[PDB]
Amino acid sequence: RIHIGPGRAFYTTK
Amino acid sequence: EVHLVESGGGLVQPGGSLRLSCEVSGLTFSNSWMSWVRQAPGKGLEWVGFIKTKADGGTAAYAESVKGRFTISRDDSKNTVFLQMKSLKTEDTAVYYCQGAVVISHEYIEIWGQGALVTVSSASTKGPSVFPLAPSSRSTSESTAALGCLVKDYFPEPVTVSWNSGSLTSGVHTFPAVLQSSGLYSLSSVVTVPSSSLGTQTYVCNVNHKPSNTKVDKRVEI
Amino acid sequence: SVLTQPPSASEAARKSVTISCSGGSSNIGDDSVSWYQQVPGTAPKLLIYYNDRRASGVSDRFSGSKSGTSASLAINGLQSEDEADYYCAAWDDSLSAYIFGSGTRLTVLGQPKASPTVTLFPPSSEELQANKATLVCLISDFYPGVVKVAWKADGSAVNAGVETTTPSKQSNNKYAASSYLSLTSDQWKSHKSYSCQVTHEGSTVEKTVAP
Repeated sequence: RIHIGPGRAFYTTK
Repeated sequence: EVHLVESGGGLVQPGGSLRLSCEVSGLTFSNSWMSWVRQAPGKGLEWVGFIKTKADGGTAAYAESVKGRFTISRDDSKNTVFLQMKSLKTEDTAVYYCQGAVVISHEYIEIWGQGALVTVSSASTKGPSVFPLAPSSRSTSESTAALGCLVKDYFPEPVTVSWNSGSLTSGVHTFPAVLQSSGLYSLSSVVTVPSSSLGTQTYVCNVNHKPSNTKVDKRVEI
Repeated sequence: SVLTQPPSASEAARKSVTISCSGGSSNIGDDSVSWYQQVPGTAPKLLIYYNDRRASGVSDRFSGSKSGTSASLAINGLQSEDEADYYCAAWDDSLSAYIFGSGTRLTVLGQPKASPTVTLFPPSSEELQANKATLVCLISDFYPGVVKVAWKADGSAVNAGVETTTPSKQSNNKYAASSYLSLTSDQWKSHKSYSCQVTHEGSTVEKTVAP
């Protein structure tokens, strides 16, 4: 479960 | 196309409280992950915290240095995220930025607001005197003349300047402010204009200093 | 536990630079790196995210890589627009916070040298009625961004009452600055000519005003 950025957005799994 | 417009910035004494608003258009706010980063005067970037979407927790988390003094919350009705500050220190003086982020079609997008300056200090607010800088007779002899507004002795930042209610865009150079030994700021704004138009065209600079509730429109005559 | 970048970097126009970032396994190691660009004054702008993916509407002259516990931003066809501070960023696991690098000030060499233009304004009459004469010396369109300002009264050197601005960069890709001489209304009238002397590289552009 991949998070991105300062808002920690949901982006992809694995 | 996207914009993040923040506000509520200003001056507040040590111990005080303050609320920033970030208003997001051109974005489905519902599905936007909102966060705040701050930058203290002349330093690097520091994450303050974020808030999740309603479809997740709706929950916030925080940098340890503000944990429990700062609250992020959001209003999906009104497309706005809030950063409530209480118990402020001087060390909290910074430009606060919010970020909006979505993920649409396997692509990430993260837009930042222009930022809002929050000054924590026990010094007082002072609005500017606005003075018209007229050319001379020796520069009204060239083909183009420069004229301006002096924005004298104000605090805290910032000040906006436009010309003729924003319709005069060109040849407009607003300079960054100098900080005086008095702790007060001054700046100047100049517009360069065709010399034959001093007689027809009437020039008025618009100065706004929201912390002081000072909005002036000074005519620059000769 | 901090993300560390070299403070400065430098290269010539049309060439390519690399900016590095090193963290530990708990941030860069475990998650992914993003890169930001910040031109002083403006806000930061995202350039790269998830190690190597380009942000919506961004020059493909920018590219990013992640090797192990370090990370690297690269820039092609170097333009003058491109000098700014650059920050890497990642989530850290132990701290539970989004952590930003020290930041790196890129500068671009080979930029055309340009001499400053100078505008000098007398005090307004309105301001003199309050007995406070302020002299305004505006300085723009120059490069590199180092100037010295001297003020003179009747060929005598005025040192007191001067406040000069740290030079800043415009939308022009050139520098600007201001200098203010602060007088009472009767010192202003006590001399017949005042003068603003801006020196840049080794050339001095001088302007005058008189009561």
